[PDB]
Amino acid sequence: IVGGYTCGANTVPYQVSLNSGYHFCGGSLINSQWVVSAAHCYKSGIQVRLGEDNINVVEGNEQFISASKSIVHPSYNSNTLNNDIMLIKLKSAASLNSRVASISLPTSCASAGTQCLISGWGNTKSSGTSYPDVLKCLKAPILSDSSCKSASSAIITSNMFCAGYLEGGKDSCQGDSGGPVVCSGKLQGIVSWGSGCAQKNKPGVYTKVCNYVSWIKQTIASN
Ligand SMILES: [Ca+2]
Repeated sequence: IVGGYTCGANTVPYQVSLNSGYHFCGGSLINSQWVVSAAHCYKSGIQVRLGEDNINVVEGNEQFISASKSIVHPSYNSNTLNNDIMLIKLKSAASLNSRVASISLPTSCASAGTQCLISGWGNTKSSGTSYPDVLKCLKAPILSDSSCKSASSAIITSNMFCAGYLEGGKDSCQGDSGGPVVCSGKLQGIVSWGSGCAQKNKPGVYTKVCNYVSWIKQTIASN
């Protein structure tokens, strides 16, 4: 997250960190046994870390659980990043509490102008690299479709939406991928991609979760 602020320990109870000897992506807990993240974050040997704040020190409240299976969307395209969504089933059910809670799936899509909260342990600099120890937060509005399509270099599909600031300075970034975009208490987006980070006229692009609710439910129910 670039230009964001320190969230505060466990204030984002649904935030997850995907780990393979190091933090490589974020995710969102949607129920005691399932996490939603980005398909481009797929990898074998994933350990899910819940209740995290400082990802480099054990502070208490953390729950480390191995992934028993990762389900990348069948129509995911690595070239365009269309359908950049993945479901991870935990080997064991997480112990839900005040610091580890699930986030609700949307019943309808969010409209332009809606304010949302994006979070993660990704790069905090537009130029160069600097990874934080603690979870970062950023409030950003969903942009209109016309502005989204006019500013994006690559193709923006109906399964994506833009969020952020056209003036630059505030955006999600490398390492935040797979993370949550929550608006009105519902998970509306997944950090997917962008052109650089916090650049002028280059807002972040996210996976539009409201288009995958049925798929999420059907997949979880049959696994
Ligand atoms: Ca920790």
